[PDB]
Amino acid sequence: QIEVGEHHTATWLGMTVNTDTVLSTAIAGLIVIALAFYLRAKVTSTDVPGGVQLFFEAITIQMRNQVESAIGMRIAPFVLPLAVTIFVFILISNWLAVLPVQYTELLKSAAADINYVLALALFVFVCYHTAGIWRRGGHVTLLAPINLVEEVAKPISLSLRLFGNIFAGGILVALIALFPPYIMWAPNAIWKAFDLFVGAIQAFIFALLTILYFSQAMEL
Amino acid sequence: DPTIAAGALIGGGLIMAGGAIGAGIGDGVAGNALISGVARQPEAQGRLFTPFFITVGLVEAAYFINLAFMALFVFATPV
Amino acid sequence: DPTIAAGALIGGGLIMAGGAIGAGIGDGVAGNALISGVARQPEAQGRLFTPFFITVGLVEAAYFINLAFMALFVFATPV
Amino acid sequence: DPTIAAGALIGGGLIMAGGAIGAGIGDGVAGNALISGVARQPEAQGRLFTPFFITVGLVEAAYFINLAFMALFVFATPV
Amino acid sequence: DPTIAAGALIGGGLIMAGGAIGAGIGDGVAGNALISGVARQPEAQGRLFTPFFITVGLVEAAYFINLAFMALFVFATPV
Amino acid sequence: DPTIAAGALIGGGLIMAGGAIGAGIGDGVAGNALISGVARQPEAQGRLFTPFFITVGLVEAAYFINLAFMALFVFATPV
Amino acid sequence: DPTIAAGALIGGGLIMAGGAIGAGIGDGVAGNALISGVARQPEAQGRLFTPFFITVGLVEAAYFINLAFMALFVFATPV
Amino acid sequence: DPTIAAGALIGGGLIMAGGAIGAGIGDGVAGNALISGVARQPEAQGRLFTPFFITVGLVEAAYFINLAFMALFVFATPV
Amino acid sequence: DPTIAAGALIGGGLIMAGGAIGAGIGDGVAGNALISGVARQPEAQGRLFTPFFITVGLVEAAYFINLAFMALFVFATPVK
Amino acid sequence: DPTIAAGALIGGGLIMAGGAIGAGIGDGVAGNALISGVARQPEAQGRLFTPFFITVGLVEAAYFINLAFMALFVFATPV
Repeated sequence: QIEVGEHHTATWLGMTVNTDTVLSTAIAGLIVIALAFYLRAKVTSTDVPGGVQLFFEAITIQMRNQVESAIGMRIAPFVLPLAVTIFVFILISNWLAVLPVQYTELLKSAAADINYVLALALFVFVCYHTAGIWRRGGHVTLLAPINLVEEVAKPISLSLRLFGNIFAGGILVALIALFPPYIMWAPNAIWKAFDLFVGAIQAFIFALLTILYFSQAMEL
Repeated sequence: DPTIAAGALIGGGLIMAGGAIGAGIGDGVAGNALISGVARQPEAQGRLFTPFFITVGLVEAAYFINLAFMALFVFATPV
Repeated sequence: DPTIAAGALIGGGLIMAGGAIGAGIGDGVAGNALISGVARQPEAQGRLFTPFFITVGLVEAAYFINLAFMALFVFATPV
Repeated sequence: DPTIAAGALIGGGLIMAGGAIGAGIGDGVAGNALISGVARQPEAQGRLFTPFFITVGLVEAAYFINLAFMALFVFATPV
Repeated sequence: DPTIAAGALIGGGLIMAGGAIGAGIGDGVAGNALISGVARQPEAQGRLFTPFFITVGLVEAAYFINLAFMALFVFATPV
Repeated sequence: DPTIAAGALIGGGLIMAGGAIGAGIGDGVAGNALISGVARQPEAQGRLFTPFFITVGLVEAAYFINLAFMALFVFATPV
Repeated sequence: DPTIAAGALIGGGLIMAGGAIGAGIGDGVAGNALISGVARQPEAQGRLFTPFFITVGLVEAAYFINLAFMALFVFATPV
Repeated sequence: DPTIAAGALIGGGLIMAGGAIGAGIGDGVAGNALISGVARQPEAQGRLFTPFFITVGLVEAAYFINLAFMALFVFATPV
Repeated sequence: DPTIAAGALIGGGLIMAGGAIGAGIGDGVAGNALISGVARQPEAQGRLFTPFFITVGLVEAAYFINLAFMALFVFATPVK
Repeated sequence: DPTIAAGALIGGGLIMAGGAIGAGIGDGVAGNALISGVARQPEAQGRLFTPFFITVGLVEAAYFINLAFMALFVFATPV
């Protein structure tokens, strides 16, 4: 009937890799850099901005003011480009899957497999982790092992929230196909609409929690 | 084998029962603060949707993390 | 087989039990702030439906995702 | 076959258990805001029934959908 | 048939378990607003009993519908 | 007989488990308003025992109806 | 006989589980009002112990009635 | 005896599950008032510990009585 | 083995059911205070994230300690 | 033996299920008062950690006692 966690695969250096899904993260990676090309194309400084320029600007001033409170913008200006690139790359990696290719599909959100996701979890972790020791070389020791639980739990949380959330949509778009076709278009449209919203809000949460964990790493 | 298959469906049913309890109440309690803030002052929502979607993103994880483990139990049973 | 069918009915029954608990309390807790907000100020009733139907949409999403997985355990049993 | 019928009765029982929990608490929590609004200002009763019955409609829908699926499990057992 | 009889008693047990949780907490939460409303202004007692017995009516409907289905499971067992 | 005798004890146990959760939380939530009214203005005490025992009467009625059905499910097992 | 004795222990375990949930939350929710009253004004402390130990008496009665019935489902198994 | 030992462990599990739910929420709800009192009036700390420990004593009593009955079920199984 | 394996899947399922209930309600109750606070004082946000993430860290810890034992039950079943 | 082992796993599962419900809601309800105290006045932020960690200490004592008894059931089973 339905089988979760099924992808094409291959090996490139003795280690195994997926042959499927990787294309989906590549289309996303091409789309984010292609959009930027357009930004430089029609970027304005004393005139009216293009649709791509006002879009990213709106993201850039959002992420900038969020980081402002997290940590002195000067203390760590490197968090800002990381936050906007995380946001837009997760945003399109979720939205790209609004293109149904069932025939089994061809366009599946990279967030579907934990790999695309443990990355945004461990890359972000190694990022603020070093920022913490760069910066400084809790309230009650009686509870201090819970901090070690909490710092191990942060990358797990980031990972499993993004994975389980988009993976739920990855199941539900297969589940609805068992429903007769003359009716299934209605719950399919309703789910796709909700998955656009949740796909955006998931990118917003991942970017914000990234900034907030950089703040907790670099305070004092 | 059918005893393990029943244990997987009951175990996965528990995981998704507690997930929807946790998130459904958690979102009601988080949105109760949004609706009360926007009753106190309308412009609040403007700077409310950041604290609200941070809260919803922390609450909804309880349910989503559970939906990932329910799918493992039910479709790809570990034993 | 019977075992797997009994496990599917108990597992599906848990999923809809936890769904209605999350939903009925989540909507009651969200709607308490709508009733108190409209009582606080009636002219805000038109604006307050936005924070409310965002909250109810999030609460009902846990309900209808649970409804789908109950229907999958019942009608399309994964073992 | 009676192992399925037992699973249908334990299952259906779960569905209605989670229904009454979601409904009774959801209506008590919504009605607490109605009683508090009217108590503060007597003339508000006429306006507060709209936010209240909108809330109760959403809370009761999660009850009656559970009752409908319990009736399907118990009278017309789906497996 | 004893397998169905155990399933009926456990299912009927769940139906009345959830029933009393919904009823007792729903009426405690509704009655909290009545007690605090009469603490805020005494002459309100009469006015409050309409919002209150509407709320108690809805909370106890979810209880007595559960009692009716528990009785059907136990005294008139579907299978 | 032993399968039905076991199901009667598990069932009856559920009815009383839900009974005490409904009662204990319902009474605590009702009494929280009584204690708070006597903390706000103590001349209200003599009136507040009326809304309090109206509330406690409704919360306890659910518990004593559950206690009656627990006994029937066990000492007088209907199936 | 051991099927009945296991059913008796599961039941008795349910009865004290629902008991302690209703007791601990009922006492916490009652005591929250006592602590808030003595925070608001210290001179209330002498009068508030009547509303408090009335509330706690009602909450604990549901716990000890459950404990009496657990002892029955543990030492004097009725069926 | 096995079936009895399994019933004793499931029953003992229920007893300590309900125990820790009542304890953790009762203590959290009581401590919310202590923290709020010290937020409002730092001079109140010395007086608020009497209302808090009384409350926490009642919350913990239901948990430790449950712990004693869990030990009785599991080490000294009555049947 | 199947009765122990089913006991591990039901036992692990209970651990994660209680985990997500504690997490989702604990974070909803904690975030209700964050959303209220800033609503009252719009600048306090930067100061409120410390009390908020202290609280969320404790609530997440109770969930992730539970998630760990579900794995210890399901992949490494001790009494199996 | 396998029947006792399955009972030990379901028993240990219940103990940690009630542990995390009690702990997660207890800590959220305690931390809601800490966040509300820092929302009211910052000059309180240093003093509130004593009431807060008294509350979290009591709440987490119930969690870690349940973790200890789960570990006793699962690694050192009393039968």
